[PDB]
Amino acid sequence: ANLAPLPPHVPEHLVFDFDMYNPSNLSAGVQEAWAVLQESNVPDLVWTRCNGGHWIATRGQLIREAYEDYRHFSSECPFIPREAGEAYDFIPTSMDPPEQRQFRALANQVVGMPVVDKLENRIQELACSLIESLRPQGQCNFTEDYAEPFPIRIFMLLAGLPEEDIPHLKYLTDQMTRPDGSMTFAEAKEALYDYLIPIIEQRRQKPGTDAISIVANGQVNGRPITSDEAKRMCGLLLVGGLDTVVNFLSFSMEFLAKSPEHRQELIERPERIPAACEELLRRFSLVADGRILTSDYEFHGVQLKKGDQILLPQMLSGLDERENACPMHVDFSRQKVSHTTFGHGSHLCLGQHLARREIIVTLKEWLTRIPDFSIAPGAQIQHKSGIVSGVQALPLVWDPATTKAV
Ligand code: HEM
Ligand SMILES: CC1(C)[C@@H]2CC[C@@]1(C)C(=O)C2
Ligand SMILES: [K+]
Repeated sequence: ANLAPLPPHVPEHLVFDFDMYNPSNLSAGVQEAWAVLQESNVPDLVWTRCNGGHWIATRGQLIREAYEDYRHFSSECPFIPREAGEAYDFIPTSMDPPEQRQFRALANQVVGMPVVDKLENRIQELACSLIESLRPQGQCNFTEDYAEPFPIRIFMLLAGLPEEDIPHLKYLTDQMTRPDGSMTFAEAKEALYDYLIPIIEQRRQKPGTDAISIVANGQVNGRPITSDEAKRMCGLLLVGGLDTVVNFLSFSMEFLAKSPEHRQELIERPERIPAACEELLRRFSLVADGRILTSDYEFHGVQLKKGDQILLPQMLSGLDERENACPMHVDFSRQKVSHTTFGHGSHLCLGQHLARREIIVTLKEWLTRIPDFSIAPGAQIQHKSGIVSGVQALPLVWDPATTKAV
C-alpha cells in the first residue's frame, strides 16, 4: 500500500489506513471488510493515508449529518481519489443545492415512480423470461446470466439504446466505480461521453420518447437544457443503470443460496418480500462516495481543512450497531430497517423506486420457479470493492426436478 504523507493538521491517533478499493479483510465479504471500521479500536472519524489521503466517517450519525450539510460538505468533488472527484462532472451529483434542483426534477421525470409503474410489465416479463430460460439448466453463473442482463436490458429499453452496446458501456462504467488500472476516471468518462454525444445530438434533432430524448430536450431554469448538461446527466443515468442493481442482486442471491429458511419464508409469505428487500438493501449495502470541505470546519471535535475529502460510506450506516442491533444478521422481521443505502440528503437516489421494483420482482419470480438452489460445490465467492462494490462470480446449482414452470 502507498500511504500518502500525513498532513500536519491530522492527529496521529485518528489515522487508520483503510483502502476503499482493496479492504484488508475482503475475503470475509466486502460488507464485513468495511465493518472493521466500526470496531472498538476505531474512532468515529478517521483519516486514511491510502488513495491520496482522506477522512472516513464510520458512524451512521456522522454520515447522515455530513450528507445533510452540503454547505460544509460539497458534492463538487464527491469521488476518491482526488483526480476522480475532480473529473467527475455528472449532473445532478456534482452540484449542491439549490443548483441541482432543476436538474434533479428532470432526471426524476425519466427514472421516477411513474416511469417504473409504466415499465412494470416489461420488468415482470424479462424477469420471468430470463429465469424460465435458466430453470431447466440446473446451474448458472448468476452475475452474467441474470444480475447483469435483467437490470441492464431494462435500462437500455428505457433509454432506447441497443443491447449490442452493453458490453462496451458496462466495461466503461465499471472503470469509474471499480478502477482496474487500465484507464483514469477522466478517460473512462470521456469515452462514455463520446458514445453519448452523437446520440444526444441526433435525439435533439429528431426527439423520441426514450429517456435520452426526454433529458436532451428538457427544460431547466426556464430554458432549454444544453447538449453538455444533457451529456452529463445521461452519463450518470448510464452508471446508475449498469452498475448498481446489477451488483446488489448478486449479494442478495448469494445470501439466499445459503439460507434455505429465508428462501422458504418468502415463498410462503410473499407479502414479506418488500420488507426482505429493505433488509437485504441494509445488510448488503454497497455504495461509498463522499464530499469535499468547502472551508476549515470542526466536525465532532475533529478539525477538517478546506479541500479535505471525506468518504461518507452509505454502506456503513445500516451496519452500524448503534442503528441496528446485530447488524450482520439478516432478519426480515426487523421492526426498523435503518440504512442510507440509497443515500441521504438532497441527492437521495432517484432510481431507488426502479431498484426496489427490480429487486422485489427478482425475489418473487426466482423463488417461484427455483425455490431450491445453492452455491456450486467448491466455488469460492470473491467480492470486489470501490465506489460500488460487487461480486466477481456467483456459480449457482440446483436440481431441475425441484423447479417449476409457471
Ligand atoms: C441498488 C441500487 C442503487 C443504489 C444502492 C443507489 C445508490 C445511490 C446513492 C447512494 C446516491 C447518492 C449519491 C450522493 O449523494 O452523492 C444515488 C443517487 C442517484 N441514483 Fe441511485 N442507486 C441505485 C440505483 C440507481 C438506478 C437504477 C438509477 C437509474 C439509472 C440510479 C440513478 C440515480 C440518480 C439520478 C442519482 C442522483 C440524484 C441527485 O444527484 O440528485 N440509481 N444513488
Ligand atoms: C454513487 C452512485 C451509486 C450514484 C448513482 C451511480 C453512482 C456510482 C453515482 O455516480 C451516483
Ligand atoms: K468535479
